[PDB]
Amino acid sequence: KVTKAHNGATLTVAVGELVEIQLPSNPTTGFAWYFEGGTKESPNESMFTVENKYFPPDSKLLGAGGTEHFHVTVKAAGTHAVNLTYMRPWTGPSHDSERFTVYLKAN
Amino acid sequence: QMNYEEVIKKYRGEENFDHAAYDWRLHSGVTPVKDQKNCGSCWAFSSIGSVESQYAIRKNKLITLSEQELVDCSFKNYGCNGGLINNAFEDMIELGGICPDGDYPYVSDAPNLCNIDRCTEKYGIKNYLSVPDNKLKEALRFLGPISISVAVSDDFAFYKEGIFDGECGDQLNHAVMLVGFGMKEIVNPLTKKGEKHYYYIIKNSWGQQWGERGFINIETDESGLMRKCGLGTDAFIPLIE
Repeated sequence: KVTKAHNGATLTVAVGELVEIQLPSNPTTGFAWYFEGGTKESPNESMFTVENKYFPPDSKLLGAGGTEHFHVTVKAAGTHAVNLTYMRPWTGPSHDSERFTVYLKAN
Repeated sequence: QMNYEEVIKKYRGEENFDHAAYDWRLHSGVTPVKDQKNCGSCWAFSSIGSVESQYAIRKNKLITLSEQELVDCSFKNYGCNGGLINNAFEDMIELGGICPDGDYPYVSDAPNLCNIDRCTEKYGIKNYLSVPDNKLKEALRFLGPISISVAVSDDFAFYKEGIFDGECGDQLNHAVMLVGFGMKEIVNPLTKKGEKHYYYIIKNSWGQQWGERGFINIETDESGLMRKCGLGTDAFIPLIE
């Protein structure tokens, strides 16, 4: 379903539907994708639940990046911002952190 | 081609050693922690660091060398998309050694072209040696810091201090440096007696605000045969003499 190509898009979705977000991610650099606060958990569990998974590359090189899957299920009607930042958790974000946003609109 | 048993005979002899503790940070063997940033270049940082150590140790020369040149110029490796430790050392032999990073600075994943002539004098190696996985402590003691693989998870990114207690990655994924080993006696609150807790000391390339000023302690045992997270599955040491 959702990739970096969809940054800033609004997707129309049903309450209860699973949105798979797939984002490139390299843990060998210390960076990963996080909601504000440095957590993989939903800002608001009543609006939408989030599950999370890293998948390594089929490459055996050291420093080869993989993919984070975020499985988002909408739980209430509304247009919900899912806002991620690619950052080191001990540093936090800066002006120039890579950010990903998708809006999930359920009627 | 280079035989570990033949090399160790030369550097150790019949000299015995304490398996509890030896830290190159205290014996002029470890140059400053650097930062790979957002770039899959740990293979270059690990292998360059180990060369930097040999110059400190064998030549009493503090030099900081260019990971960027290896990133740009190592055709066997894939720059910011990964590489191998042994491949890195092979390319250093082929390239005629490496520039100091003062003449060839690190620009991370910014586009950059290979230029093998940015300095008047390059720093090379003669060859590199594979360390057997059951000889890490001996190799450290007598040969120097070792470029190693480890399987890291996101728990690594949250490491602050002490002996690492997190999960392992699924697969070897990150090149680091083994710089020593240590032991801390901690009282078991049940038995009320001190117990010896052994660890390997690793230099990472995630900057000095990560972990213990850029370093991580990883559980081992007295022999050093305990290798958490596949540490030292690949283990290579460059030789400059």
